[PDB]
Amino acid sequence: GAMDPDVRCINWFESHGENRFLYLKSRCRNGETVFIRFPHYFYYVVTDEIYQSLSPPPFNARPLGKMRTIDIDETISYNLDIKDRKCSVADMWLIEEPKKRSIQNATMDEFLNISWFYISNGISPDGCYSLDEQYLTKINNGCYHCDDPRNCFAKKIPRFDIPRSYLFLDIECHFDKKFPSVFINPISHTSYCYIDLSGKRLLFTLINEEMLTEQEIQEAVDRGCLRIQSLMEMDYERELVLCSEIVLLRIAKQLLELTFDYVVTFNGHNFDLRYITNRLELLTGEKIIFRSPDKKEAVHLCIYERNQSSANTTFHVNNNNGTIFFDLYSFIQKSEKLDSYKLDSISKNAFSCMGKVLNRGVREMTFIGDDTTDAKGKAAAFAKVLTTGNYVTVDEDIICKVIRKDIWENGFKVVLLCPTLPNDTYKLSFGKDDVDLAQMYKDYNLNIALDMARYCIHDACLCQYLWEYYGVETKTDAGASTYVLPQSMVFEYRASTVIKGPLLKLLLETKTILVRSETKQKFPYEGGKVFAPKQKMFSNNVLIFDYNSLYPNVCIFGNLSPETLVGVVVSTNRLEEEINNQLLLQKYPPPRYITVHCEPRLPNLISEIAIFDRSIEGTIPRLLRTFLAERARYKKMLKQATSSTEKAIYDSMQYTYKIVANSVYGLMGFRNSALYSYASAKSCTSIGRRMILYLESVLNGAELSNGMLRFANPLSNPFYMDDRDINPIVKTSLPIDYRFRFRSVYGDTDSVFTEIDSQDVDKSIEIAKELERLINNRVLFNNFKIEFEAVYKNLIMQSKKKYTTMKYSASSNSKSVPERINKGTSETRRDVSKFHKNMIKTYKTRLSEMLSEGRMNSNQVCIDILRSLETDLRSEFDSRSSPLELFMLSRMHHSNYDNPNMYLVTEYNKNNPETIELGERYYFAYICPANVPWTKKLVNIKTYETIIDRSFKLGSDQRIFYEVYFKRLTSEIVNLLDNKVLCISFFERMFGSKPTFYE
Ligand SMILES: [Mn+2]
Ligand SMILES: [Mn+2]
Ligand SMILES: [Mn+2]
Ligand SMILES: [Mn+2]
Repeated sequence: GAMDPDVRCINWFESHGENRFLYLKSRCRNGETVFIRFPHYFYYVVTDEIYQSLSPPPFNARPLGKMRTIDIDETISYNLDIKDRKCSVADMWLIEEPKKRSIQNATMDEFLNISWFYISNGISPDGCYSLDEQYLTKINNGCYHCDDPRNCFAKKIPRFDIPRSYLFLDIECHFDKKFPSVFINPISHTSYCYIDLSGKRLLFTLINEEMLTEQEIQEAVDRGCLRIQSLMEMDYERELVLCSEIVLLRIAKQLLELTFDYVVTFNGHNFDLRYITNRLELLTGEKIIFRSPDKKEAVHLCIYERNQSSANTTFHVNNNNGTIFFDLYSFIQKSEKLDSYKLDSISKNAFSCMGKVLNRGVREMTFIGDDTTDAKGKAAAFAKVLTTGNYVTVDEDIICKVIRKDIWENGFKVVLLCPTLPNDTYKLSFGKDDVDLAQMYKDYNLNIALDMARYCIHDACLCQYLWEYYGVETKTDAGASTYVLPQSMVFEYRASTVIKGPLLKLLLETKTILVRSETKQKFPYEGGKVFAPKQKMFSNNVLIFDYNSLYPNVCIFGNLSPETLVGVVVSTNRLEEEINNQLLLQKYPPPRYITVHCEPRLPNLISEIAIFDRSIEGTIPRLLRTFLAERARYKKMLKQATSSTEKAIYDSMQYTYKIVANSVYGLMGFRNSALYSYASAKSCTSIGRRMILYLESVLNGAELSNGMLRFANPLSNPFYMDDRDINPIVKTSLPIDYRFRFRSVYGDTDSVFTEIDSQDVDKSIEIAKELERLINNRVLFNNFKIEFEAVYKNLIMQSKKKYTTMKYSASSNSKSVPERINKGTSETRRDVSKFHKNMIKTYKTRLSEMLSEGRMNSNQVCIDILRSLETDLRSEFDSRSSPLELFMLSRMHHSNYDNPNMYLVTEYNKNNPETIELGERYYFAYICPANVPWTKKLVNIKTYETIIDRSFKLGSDQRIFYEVYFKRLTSEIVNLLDNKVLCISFFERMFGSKPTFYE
């Protein structure tokens, strides 16, 4: 009977007919769901003078107050004759119109209608409300209409928790050589993971009958599977069902038309759903049909795309029913920087745990994980994935099937089909079930269909595991709140669009409108500035300091905004440059104005100087100031809340404010954007770069002796003269006996790395904490602060992208387990051989000791270690004492997509008693005839790849083709060195080739 008036908004969505509306989907405290319909309007902002003129009057209008409208067009000046920026004030009107309308000079045109709805009616997209039933009339069951949302939604109330419904799905399609085409290839499996409002999980997979033998189908039935002849006969409590492809497809249609809250896939929008839909249209006549919650609009499922050059394309479903069809692949690309976006990689990273060993031998290891073994509930997370996972990865390398599993709420005991090297502990990774599908389909029988079924249900459940892991639900709500957007639009729309809501709110609060009355000239701030460490290998510890949100703070410091730009003053020669500078300093003095040297915009200009008035806070800095404040709030709320549901909400809010803040720098240089300002963007780049150089200049050559830190330069504010004590000799609270010396070793857009002549990590942390304090209190100024993140022992670094170190964090002490940090790399188990590993490990240990002598050029180390390499290499090529075991490499056999490796294994099988079967792990080496001398040409090495089995003995008339292994080894060694010209000389002489340098 009676509707519950207490609702929590969870999505908003539009119909698009000639007769169009806005719809809300909300959830009551009980679990009932209320859809509410609102009439659509198109909003326009006009001046009072325009309002009064309007041909027929607008449907409705609310005044906005007086508002300053400002010309933000950017102009360069060749002298200091800079005209004031055009500014007018007028009473403004927000007008509502049911049909689109062209208004000759309407302002605020960039902002979205949906944003105006929320702002105007005073409605938060994710809020909870006690609806005033007085303003709702019913129209279907469950669906009401609201002509007056302002009054209906007048009583906002605190957040209550709600349950939600999910369908996670994945499908498998047949193929042999080409990528599956809908016209010829059938769907073989469809797997579903349904989460009910109760929390109950339902797993079911439909297998396509038509790809099995009548005898096999009956075997499946005999074994436990349900066979069905139509949609009508489907029992959803059966985990395995056999049916025709047409039935399977009809079942998909029925599920996809249901009003789940979320339908979640990994690349389902471009593949899985597209395929189901087209295949259905082919085999029967049928479409998949979504309907608005009042049944007024129906649409056929049609996947559409959205484009965004900086770059990628994303795919979206057009359902008008309130369901959020959400693709994890698209999302994980937008919101994470990763080397792989394959699902096995993303899962490997997300789901790992530490495994203590209980049994050994046979071909079966056994592990346990729990709170004792890794962290609190890291094993709980792993154990949830194990419910459906069938292959675990041991120690980054060993893929190996599960044989049995015991799962409880906090830990897992798992037994695995692998080799044996049993230490007390090992790392366990998850992800897919790895297979060769192409072969599975070629040989397809019942036991393979069931295998694929288990593989497929897991890829679906990975979507629910990753959805929990990335906190998508709460991020969606936080997004919707902060961006002033429907939940469904939060990760669909691009960054230039999501910033517009909070910008609009700011412009309204500051009674300001920004108008670009001109075509923007073309140029962004592209430059491609990438940063090279002073040396690669570090004997000493390295201290890591991060600026705090540098670019947000730079904009705040300089008050960088299109409308606070007084002007830009350019010069083509030094006379103009000097005259202009001396006039600049007279007419626009600090501290009210800041003047910023930028890279000049034209090639004939020798200087470009942007001048900003700091007296009246600019739009952009204030936007950022809000975002940092809001983030700060939520970080506190995060620590004061204790319910893990609440922790998640506040953690998301906090994240959302980080992201939107960091979007701003980019948006200032993106031409199609509401925050575009070439000068501001360039000035921001430039001020930040200067802050890096200032910090570096002060620390590079700095020493701590007695109680005093002797900064290497005076602590002068780099932009203008300052109240602060520039004295670089500074009292510290460290021990008098301490004597240390600092070197600026690397620095980038926001981070600075400082070598200290010391290996004692406990002291290094003591000192770095003091450095932090003095940098923040004496070196820096205004809103510029650094954190001391960590100490880096045994840094070996090529760039910020490729580096390896042990990391003692700021919490850390001398004797807690570091964090091994590897980045960018490609090797381990048979990618590289034991000869190589042993040689790299020695040449590192010899080289780190060489840097602790202090006696070196770049060259005296470089000459010394390359003499050593020749001597060891020529020695092994002569003596040949090293076993073949040291030169063996491994590889998995599999079918094509690789091509010469099938020829390698085929011919081995075709010529030898043993067979290397199609998922076996086989060994090989680079072997050549003994009568080949030191070779500096090269061929396709693939000819000297030689399968080494148990009965292989090295010919009396063969040798290990040492050159292959040597060339690879000295490549890795010269990339540790610093003298480049000496290394290239060596490598052309020894190998007749020019080396790689990871740049
Ligand atoms: Mn898939
Ligand atoms: Mn799959
Ligand atoms: Mn930090
Ligand atoms: Mn066989």
